[PDB]
Amino acid sequence: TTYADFIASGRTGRRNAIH
Amino acid sequence: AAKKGSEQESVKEFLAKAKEEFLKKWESPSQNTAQLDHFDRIKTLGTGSFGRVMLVKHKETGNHYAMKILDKQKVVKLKQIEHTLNEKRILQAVNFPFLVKLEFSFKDNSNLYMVMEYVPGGEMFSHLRRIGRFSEPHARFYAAQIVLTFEYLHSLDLIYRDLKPENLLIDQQGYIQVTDFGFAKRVKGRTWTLCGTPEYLAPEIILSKGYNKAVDWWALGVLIYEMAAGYPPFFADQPIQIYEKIVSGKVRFPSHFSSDLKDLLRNLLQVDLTKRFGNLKNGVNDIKNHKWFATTDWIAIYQRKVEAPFIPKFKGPGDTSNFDDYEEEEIRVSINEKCGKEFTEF
Ligand SMILES: Nc1nccc2c(S(=O)(=O)N3CCCNCC3)cccc12
Repeated sequence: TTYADFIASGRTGRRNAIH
Repeated sequence: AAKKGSEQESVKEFLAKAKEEFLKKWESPSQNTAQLDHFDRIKTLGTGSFGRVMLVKHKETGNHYAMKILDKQKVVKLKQIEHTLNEKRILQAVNFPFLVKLEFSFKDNSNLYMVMEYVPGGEMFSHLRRIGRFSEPHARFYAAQIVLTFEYLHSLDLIYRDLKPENLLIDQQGYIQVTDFGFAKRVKGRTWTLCGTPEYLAPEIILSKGYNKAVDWWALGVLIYEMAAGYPPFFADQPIQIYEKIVSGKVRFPSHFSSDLKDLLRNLLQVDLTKRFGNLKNGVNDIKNHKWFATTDWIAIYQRKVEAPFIPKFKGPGDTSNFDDYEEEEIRVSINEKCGKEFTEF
């Protein structure tokens, strides 16, 4: 499921800005 | 969405007075309105690339505040001088129910300090990740507050440029307070700076075009999607893969998204600027009059008269239970002034 793919991803914590 | 009737004229009049008040403060900013030993430092509430946000207690009143601390030398190394001057000049000038209130600012030899109202309910991010996703009525309630906040900011020629659940705090009434104006900018033209957060970047930022306030409306689409799905519309472990998805022009929706929600998001997550809601002839009213918002009483939201989805738990004044724990670092103030000329106007 896309949910499950998200939860196993490295992007579920707080996301830093870029610049 | 095109109709200009009595309600639209009232909005116009409100925004005209709001701009007169903003410009007075924009042209004559407050400076040096407290000092560090006016506060007892309690606990770190969050961190960022320039320093930390700390819970503090103001000694003379006993009020609690959130104190953002920026190391001037780190700001310079990250080439964020002008952005940090923007942040403070804008935050001290704005006034809107869903924007955090800056109460004091000052600087010392080492650091910049912005002391804001403490918003005890924690980040939307925390609640959203824990519960998984919000119902459409609850996502709508939060989205309506962002729509009004962007209507206000954009009318002042401000672009916000970092919408995400991490930057939205939940207050004791269950309403939103936007924080982190680190990328906010007052601009009448287009602008060009590569900034924001990967999942929320509009295609035109990624592609190094000039861009305008339409990037905030794209980011609203990302936020509504993430609130209602539990995950953002474009994600991958490597940012370049996120960017490839953003610019592709493709988006997929969960099976449970209503037909109205998908229609709104197709119009916000529109790669073509000439088609993106918020950027058309009717401006924000294409969004405010969309079917997905038909139940939204925009004035009742502004007045905070709408029952919130939830009230954050509150154990007492100065409680931080709705925030994560962070490693504490001692605040060091050098005996030599650092970067004084760069930050003279702060
Ligand atoms: N007024 C405030 N009251 C509580 C918390 C506040 C925070 S914060 O630590 O929650 N913060 C830090 C990490 C970067 N993302 C924004 C969230 C930031 C700014 C103002 C706050």
